[PDB]
Amino acid sequence: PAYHSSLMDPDTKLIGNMALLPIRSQFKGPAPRETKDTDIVDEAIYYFKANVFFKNYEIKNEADRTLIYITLYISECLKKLQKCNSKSQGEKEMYTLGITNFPIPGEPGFPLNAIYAKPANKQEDEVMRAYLQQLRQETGLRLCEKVFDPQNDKPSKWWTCFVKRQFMNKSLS
Amino acid sequence: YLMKILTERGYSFVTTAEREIVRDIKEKLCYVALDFENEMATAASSSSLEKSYELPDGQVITIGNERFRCPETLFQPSFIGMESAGIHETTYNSIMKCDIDIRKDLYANNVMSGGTTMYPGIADRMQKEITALAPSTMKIKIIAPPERKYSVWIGGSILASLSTFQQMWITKQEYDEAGPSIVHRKCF
Amino acid sequence: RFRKVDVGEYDENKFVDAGPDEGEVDSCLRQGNMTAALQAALKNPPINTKSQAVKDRAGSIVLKVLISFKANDIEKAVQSLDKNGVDLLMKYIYKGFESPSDNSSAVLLQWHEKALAAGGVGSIVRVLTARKTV
Amino acid sequence: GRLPACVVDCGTGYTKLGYAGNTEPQFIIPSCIAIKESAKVGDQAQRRVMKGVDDLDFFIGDEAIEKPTYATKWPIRHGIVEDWDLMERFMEQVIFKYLRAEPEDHYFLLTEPPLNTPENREYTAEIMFESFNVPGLYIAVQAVLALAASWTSRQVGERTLTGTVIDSGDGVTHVIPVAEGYVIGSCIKHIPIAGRDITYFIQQLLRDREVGIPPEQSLETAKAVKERYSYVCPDLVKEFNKYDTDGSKWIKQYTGINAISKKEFSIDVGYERFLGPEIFFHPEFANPDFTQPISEVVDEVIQNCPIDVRRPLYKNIVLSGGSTMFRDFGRRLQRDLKRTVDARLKLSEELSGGRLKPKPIDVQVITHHMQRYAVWFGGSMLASTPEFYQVCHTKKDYEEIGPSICRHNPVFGV
Amino acid sequence: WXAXCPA
Amino acid sequence: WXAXCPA
Amino acid sequence: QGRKVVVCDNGTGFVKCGYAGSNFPEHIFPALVGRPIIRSTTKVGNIEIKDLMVGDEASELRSMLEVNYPMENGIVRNWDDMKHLWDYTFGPEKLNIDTRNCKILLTEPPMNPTKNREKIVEVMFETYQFSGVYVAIQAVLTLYAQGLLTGVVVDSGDGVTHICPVYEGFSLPHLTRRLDIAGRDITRYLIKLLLLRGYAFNHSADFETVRMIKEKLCYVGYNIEQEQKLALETTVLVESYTLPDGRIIKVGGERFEAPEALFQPHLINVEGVGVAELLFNTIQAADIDTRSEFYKHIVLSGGSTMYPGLPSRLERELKQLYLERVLKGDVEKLSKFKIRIEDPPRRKHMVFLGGAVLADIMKDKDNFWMTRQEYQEKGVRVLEK
Ligand SMILES: Nc1ncnc2c1ncn2[C@@H]1O[C@H](COP(=O)(O)OP(=O)(O)O)[C@@H](O)[C@H]1O
Ligand SMILES: Nc1ncnc2c1ncn2[C@@H]1O[C@H](COP(=O)(O)OP(=O)(O)O)[C@@H](O)[C@H]1O
Ligand SMILES: [Mg+2]
Ligand SMILES: [Mg+2]
Repeated sequence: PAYHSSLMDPDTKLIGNMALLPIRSQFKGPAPRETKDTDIVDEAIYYFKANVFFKNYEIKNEADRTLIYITLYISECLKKLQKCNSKSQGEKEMYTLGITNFPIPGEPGFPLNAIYAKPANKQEDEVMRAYLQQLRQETGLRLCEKVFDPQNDKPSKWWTCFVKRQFMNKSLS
Repeated sequence: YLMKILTERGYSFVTTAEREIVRDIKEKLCYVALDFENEMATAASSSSLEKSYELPDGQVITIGNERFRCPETLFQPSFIGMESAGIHETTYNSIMKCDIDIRKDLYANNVMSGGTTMYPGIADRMQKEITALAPSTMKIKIIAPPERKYSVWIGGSILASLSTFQQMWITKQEYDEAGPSIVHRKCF
Repeated sequence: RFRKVDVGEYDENKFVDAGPDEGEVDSCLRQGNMTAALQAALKNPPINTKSQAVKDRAGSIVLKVLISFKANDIEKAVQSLDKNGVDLLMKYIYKGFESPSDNSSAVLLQWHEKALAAGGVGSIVRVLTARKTV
Repeated sequence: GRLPACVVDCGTGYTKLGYAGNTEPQFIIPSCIAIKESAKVGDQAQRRVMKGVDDLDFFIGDEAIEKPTYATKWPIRHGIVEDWDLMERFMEQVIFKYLRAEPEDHYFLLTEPPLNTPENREYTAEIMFESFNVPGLYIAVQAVLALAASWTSRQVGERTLTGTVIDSGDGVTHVIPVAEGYVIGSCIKHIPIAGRDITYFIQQLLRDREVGIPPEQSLETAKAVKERYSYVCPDLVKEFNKYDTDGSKWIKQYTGINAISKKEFSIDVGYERFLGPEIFFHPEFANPDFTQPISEVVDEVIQNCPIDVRRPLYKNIVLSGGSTMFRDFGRRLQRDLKRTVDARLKLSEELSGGRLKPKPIDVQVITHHMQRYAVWFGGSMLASTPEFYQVCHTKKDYEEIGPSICRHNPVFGV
Repeated sequence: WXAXCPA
Repeated sequence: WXAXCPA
Repeated sequence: QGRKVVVCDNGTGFVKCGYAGSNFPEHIFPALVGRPIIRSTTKVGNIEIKDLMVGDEASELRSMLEVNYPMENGIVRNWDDMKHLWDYTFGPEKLNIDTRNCKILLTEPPMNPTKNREKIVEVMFETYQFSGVYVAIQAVLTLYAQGLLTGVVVDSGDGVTHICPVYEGFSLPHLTRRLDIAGRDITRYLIKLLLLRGYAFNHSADFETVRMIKEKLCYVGYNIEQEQKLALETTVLVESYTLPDGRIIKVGGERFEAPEALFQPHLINVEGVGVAELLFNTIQAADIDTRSEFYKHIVLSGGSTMYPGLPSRLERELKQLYLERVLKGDVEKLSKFKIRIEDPPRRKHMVFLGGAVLADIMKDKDNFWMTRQEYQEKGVRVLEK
């Protein structure tokens, strides 16, 4: 709520309802490359340590939806990564989690589906599919580089303690 | 009336504390207008008449036409809805009811007192109105001492200091024997 | 200091809206014909009279007549009466019932029980809803 | 040689105790009360009905914690009390064992939260007048006692009645302004979050972020808050990344002692060093119903009272109460209030132009001793005043009118 | 309102 | 006043 | 012109719209605005929602909305919010009217700053480009629904109360006064009190929740002493209401003292004198020939006056004032004094009736409105009064 989204210029495009904010990633998708390290995922990770505590979130701008979705997916990523053993194993788990079929907005199985829009045309469906897949892959690559530490090669308790603190009291599952 | 108009401007005051505040505001930032219509027109060009006052809380209030509007109620009682006449009209009627010969003396001498007549320019407006109403063949003079607030007290002190007045007092013995009605006959 | 005073001085009508004797009762008592004593006691009720004297006289006489009875002929005394007489009776017993002291409880309770056995709840209803000061 | 009266400040947390005309509350004990209850099943038609003298077979105070065969059952819960029989038992135990004061020849002053319903006060006064037969009684809100105690901070001789107090509590912290002795009735708000639910959140987070503690000795572990272990934080995310970056020097360690097997157990200290105390300005973390800060509540309550009193009130905010002991609390509150009030002044000036410049509103927070207890000294001065002996409700007043004499409240009137 | 009361 | 005007 | 006119009362709490010559309003909706919000406590999205939603839909779906009020006391706070509300009501699903060839009637509250009127008229002339508009006072809009040329109005509603006595038709501006009491405030107070009872409430949506509870349970008394003694000596007046979530709450004493603030503004930190006392003072301050006529004819207008028992309390208070401040307790002369409060059954909406009847006969002649042409000139405004 108080710590809402930022870095959203009006020139940013959209896909039905979401804001197609560029994300820098070595992978491929319908997104451009931004030279600056700052992006949606960086801010989401930066603010996730506090967004969970709050119990409300006003969607001041469209990027708020992106922040909500990324944090919601990060919750599941942390839940699945708590049982990790090796950095390679964690990367493998995150990759196989990114290449999945999760409830797309506008379809059943998706929380707070009322806020999000329901795509109608065919092309926007796969556009959103690819965008969300790219976001998931980037989030997985970003978590693996800080969740683990050079010593003990295990998920830090500090980063998995929030496993039970499901955002808005519920997760994708 | 000042509270009512301050409401029309956008500032609200109801309780007695704000009554004292508005009383101070009027005491500090009010004056009379020689010509009402000309002042209203100049207010239409509101770039040199508005003034600001600092409230106890720090809020600043800008007052424009209200400075010269409320005092005009004295000359125009119809603003409040009273079916009467202004001070100029009442004084003219009172002087006319007097004998013809003493009218000249009354015109030549016009003493004013009280805390409601300290507005700058009031004397000039009264003089202009009286001369306009009165025939334009004699001279009308307005005397406005700068200490009219305490004129009554000064007069009372001087009267008490008078030797001849030391016997006009009313004592307990005569009051008790006669009764409360004595004061009625004492100089009306 | 306003609402303090009542304003209930309205005009709409807030519903603005033959005594007994003693010698005959005494003669019946001394003669022993208790039924005649009770009948005389119930006769000439103060249905239309505004004075505490007749009210207290009727209450005292009916109480004294009732007290002297025994718990064998009460049923016979009640039976030899009309329904309106039973209602007037029950009203008299209720009126004298408030009278405390002098052990004027048990006999009144038995009389009330017999009246209920005969008069029924209708007597209770009539006594309760009778603005008539009897 | 008149006997002094008795001063008591009952409440949900540590109950203050002592006599009037003294500079230190001699006895400060929790509200924990023992009882010889066990496992009956018929517990809703005979709660206890202890046979013989077993009814009084219960301890009290700090000695009641270390009795592992009874039940530690707190009677109070943020002012409101469900069953007051335990309260009466505690009151008799204290007056006799600890105070040793005869009620029939002493005067008792009691303190209750402002939100206490009239029924509770009426019935407790009835209980007192019936059992203890106290000649006089008086109940008042604790804000004025705190204001009186605040004079000791500086310039006692300089009379200063205006101000406002935001007191803490085990289950309640309230806001009450004072305007030259007379408080405002409608400008009072009750905050449910207090210094207890904070510890609940601390222990809830700790039970997952760390292991190595026993279930029994949890609260003693959760009481790192009462230690130097919590600092407030002008910014939240900044310190979050500070910890997540270094995470070496800012982390502290715990070296508590087990109370059963006498085996040392240790756990590190993490984000809870600031989150707990920060919950005061972000109550939404614990209580979802009350999503409302404190400083803005202070400004709102100070902005709902006459103009002539708004100015001096901001100048006098008293730091009194246990939950307010957190460091840098005053700085945060002062800065936030100054920011909001300056913004309001600028907005007011923007609409009406002018080359003037109003003198800036001054907001100052005062730090002093007496923060842990600011009600006891107020009660002592209450008792020392002769007028107290005259205002106190008398026996005959309760004799036939009833216990309604104690029903007077500062936020009621017809 | 602007001065006095909120509105 | 008593009749006419308040005072 | 199109011979089409729509009458609206863009008040504070509720907004009513309708066409002229209509017995009852066609559409009634409240002034609710709120951006979408997700509460982590409970509940998630079920049906469709939009970024900005207002109207009746808010009254049903406030659970997931940050409901806020744009206007209070009849004064402008949020220009954009009112613009959005006007766009919504003027859209093709609420009114569906052609701005360029339509006329409207506005009823602004008496004794309000001219800035609000200037802003609203300028907005209507520029953003929507209405050919002509008008502004009227509640006095005509009320007294004109039953054929009364003289009376005193005690119009009370969301915001502030107001009074506008009229004798033989001609206005009496110097005998109108304003007080800071209304339904919203009675609400803030039902709230401090149920809080005491021990319930925690917010200021986002539960403010609308307590509306129904106040509508059903809340009532005003005849004598404060008798009712208070009854409350403290008995518990039959206890009643409850089923909350949307199924929760049950008890309210037996707080439901009675909330309306008492109207006659005792002291309860809510206001140096008021009371509605009845204010009316008596206003009547007395006037001339003499008008006092009796004002007392004989009096109206109780506004939806906030629909409380059960208000007429009895008012008449009793007025009689007490007449007894104490005039007759000094002489009850004998008090019998002949007569009062007949005018309480039409349609007290929920009477201003709309007045506007409709006005437009019925004041439509053919074009010399009544502020026509669009005059706007383009300077030295303008204050066209009529
Ligand atoms: N130095 C401290 N640091 C942190 N918390 C403290 C400190 N002292 C007291 N507290 C907290 O404040 C609470 C007691 O405040 P208090 O008002 O005296 O209880 P009560 O409401 O019964 O008077 C305790 O629960 C405690 O957790
Ligand atoms: N039955 C009622 N009981 C109490 N208050 C009511 C009732 N009906 C309306 N109100 C109050 O009156 C207020 C608005 O009344 P209303 O006069 O119709 O507004 P408007 O002046 O814009 O037409 C509402 O905010 C509401 O609080
Ligand atoms: Mg406390
Ligand atoms: Mg209306």
